[PDB]
Amino acid sequence: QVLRIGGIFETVENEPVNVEELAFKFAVTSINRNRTLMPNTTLTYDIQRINLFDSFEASRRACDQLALGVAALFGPSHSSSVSAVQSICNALEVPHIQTRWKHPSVDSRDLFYINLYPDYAAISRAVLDLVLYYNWKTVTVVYEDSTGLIRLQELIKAPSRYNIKIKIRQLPPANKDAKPLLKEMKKSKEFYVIFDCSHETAAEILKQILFMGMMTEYYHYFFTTLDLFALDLELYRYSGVNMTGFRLLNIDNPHVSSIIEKWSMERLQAPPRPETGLLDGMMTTEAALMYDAVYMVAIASHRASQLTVSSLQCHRHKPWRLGPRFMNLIKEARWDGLTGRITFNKTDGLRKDFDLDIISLKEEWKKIGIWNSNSGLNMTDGNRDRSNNITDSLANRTLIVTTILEEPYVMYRKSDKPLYGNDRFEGYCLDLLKELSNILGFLYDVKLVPDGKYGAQNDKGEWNG
Amino acid sequence: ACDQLALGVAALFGPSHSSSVSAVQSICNALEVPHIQTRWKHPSVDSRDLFYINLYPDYAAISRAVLDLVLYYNWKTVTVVYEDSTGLIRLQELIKAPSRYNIKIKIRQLPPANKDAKPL
Repeated sequence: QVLRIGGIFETVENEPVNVEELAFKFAVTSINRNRTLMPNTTLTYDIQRINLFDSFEASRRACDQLALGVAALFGPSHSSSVSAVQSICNALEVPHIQTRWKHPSVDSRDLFYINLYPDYAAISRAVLDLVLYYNWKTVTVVYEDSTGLIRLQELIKAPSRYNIKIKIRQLPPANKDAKPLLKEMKKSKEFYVIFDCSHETAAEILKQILFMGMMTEYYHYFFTTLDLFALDLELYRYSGVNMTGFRLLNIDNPHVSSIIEKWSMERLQAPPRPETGLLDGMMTTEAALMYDAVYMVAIASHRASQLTVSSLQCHRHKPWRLGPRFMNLIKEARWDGLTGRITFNKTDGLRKDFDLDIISLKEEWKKIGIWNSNSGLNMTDGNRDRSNNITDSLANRTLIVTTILEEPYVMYRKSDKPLYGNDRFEGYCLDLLKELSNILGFLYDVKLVPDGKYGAQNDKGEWNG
Repeated sequence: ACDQLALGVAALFGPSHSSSVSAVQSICNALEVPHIQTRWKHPSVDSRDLFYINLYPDYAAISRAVLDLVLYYNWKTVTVVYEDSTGLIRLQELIKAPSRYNIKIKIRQLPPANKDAKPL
């Protein structure tokens, strides 16, 4: 016998389609190849493509699919349709699998609504733990959407029991609105900034800020994005940049590698796809967790009995027998995925026991610690803590030096020819620069003070010079 | 909704809860018929709908009103308490204000059990 699985995706159709359809096909083909899971049954599916929005058409497709009947449904990807989809699934006792976060049903939790993605409050206490490890009492966080506070709510509660002070900013829709805000960031000196935003924005956010050039060793940057590899990788700065973030995609266990590079070679064999800046060929979180959900379907399937096709109406309310048994057996589904260890609490279908590996840039990578739900911040690596005889990053910065005219420290050289460059002067200071550069390599150029004084107060509380 | 459509009316009132309001809007704009909403509904931030009739006051207006009052009374040290993260969607910009100014703002949260809020 064969198994029927149905999936509907709502996406714009005026560019090449979403890639998770291809990932789903790859997963089902791969499990069809392997007979070590289930030899007497092979997965079969009908794929349906519809334009996004217009949840009425989604209801029509749901009726068409239940006319055939399957064991689970994938999609839709918009919150509007999924409400009615879960309502009808509860009406017909059909368990539903989803691969994207939606607004949680706190008024009444549906028994049939199963999602595999780390929670926003999960990221919230994870970032609580990491900021407490870094012991900083002044940080600035900024988001772009009303759901970002759902990710950073416990950071908002942090002052209620700590001495932390928070500087929260908001990003208005469109990528042209960050230009004023970064100017105010110039006006007010802060170095501890958090960008709580989707990964699709992070590429051009980094591009813009490097266009201004605010990444220096003065600044420490952290993103709420759970994948740093997928983002554009231009950060090979010899100026020193503090970049930190999460990682959930496993890279070790060379079987996992074989999976990731077979995906990477199957992506490139197709004609190139234009992108916004994100590197194409490496795993994305949504498709990886969808792959894990396909394997959830498989592990649910091998213990289930033979499939029985059913004919029903979306306007009818007669339950179908096997829905409860697949729901119950899926409730105790346990496996190890690309995102890591998967299990479900016995009170909800939300994913649990999440893996969050912090990863930082220093190879212009390294293990520091992990976080897990059954404990706190597991500090795995204590770091090797290198110290160098000469501490400079290959001397790739022009030092800004401001000076004034005073004998014998600074004076014009005795010559009758026009003066140019950084050698229009001489003195003890220029010496100090030359031996410091020789002993500790670094670049600099001379600038004159526009004021012409050392600096003093004016009774206004503002210094000068 | 199907029963009302079969019966035939000019418009639909409610429901109070937005969970059913989303579906009501789905059917109503399926055949493009006006529907009026009673209170706040989460705006469609991916698609545009011209059938959105909400008479509930805007979050932006009340937020700018309260920032106006707090700036008028000119208190430089204030605190704010909110029932949950859902609360902050009304007062985004009150706590954005110390960007242009220097208000020392303090933030705390109400638990789901408000009958015993004596600790906080």
